[PDB]
Parts: sequence; C-alpha cells; structure tokens
Amino acid sequence: MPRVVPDQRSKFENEEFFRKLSRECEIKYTGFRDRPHEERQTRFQNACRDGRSEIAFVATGTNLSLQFFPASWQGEQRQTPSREYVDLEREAGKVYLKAPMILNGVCVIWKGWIDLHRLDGMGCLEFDEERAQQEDALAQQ
Repeated sequence: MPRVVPDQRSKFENEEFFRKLSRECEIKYTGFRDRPHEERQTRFQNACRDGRSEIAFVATGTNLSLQFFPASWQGEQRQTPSREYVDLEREAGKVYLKAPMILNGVCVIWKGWIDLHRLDGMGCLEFDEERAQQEDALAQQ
C-alpha cells in the first residue's frame, strides 16, 4: 500500500490548504513556549542543535513539528546542526531551516526562518521533486 499518489505534485499544486501552505506566509512559535517564550528563544536555537523544532503557521494557525537535518548524512549517527538544513548563523538576522516531511501522500519540505527577537518569522512549504521520482522507482521495481 504505497503513499505516493499518481500525481503528488497534482495535490501539492491543486490542493487548497496544501497550496496556501505550499507557499510562503507569516509564521510564529507555538510549541513549548506557551510558558518560557523568552527562554524558548534558546530552546528553539537549542532545538536547532538537534535538528528539531516546533514552529507554528500563521497561514491557517497550524502547529508543525519538523526534523531538519542533512538528508545526505549516512552513518553520521551524531546529530550536528548545519546551516545546510538547520541554520543558526547570521545569514539574514533570523535563522532558516529545511526539513523533508510526508504530507497527504506526497513528499513535502517545509522551509522558513525564525526571528531571534520576537520569536516569529516566515515559513513556507515545498514539494520534493528529487525524492518524489524515487517513490515511483521504489514503488515500482
């Protein structure tokens, strides 16, 4: 029972929420900051160390827990935060990340940056055309 639909991009491109979300729109923190927000700033930057953060989406007020790390890491058991997938450097004031997730029978990727002052930023969704193809290969051998 595969999860990839005939046209994964068809849904990621035609689906409404999937579309409005497939794009880029304001985002903010709404995970474990409900209590220690100002600290959450470090909890988030500290979570970026483990390639995992909890970001909220202003588009439709949807909570999202994503795991961002270099997918090209094989055997590297140790978890290291690289600006390749999880940035924590001053490349534009805030820090942006990229993580590959599984959305409605389609390979998706959420990318966005968080502001280290207000604890909010800009997020967006994207579809994976590199892995999407393999789904066909693996699903079809």
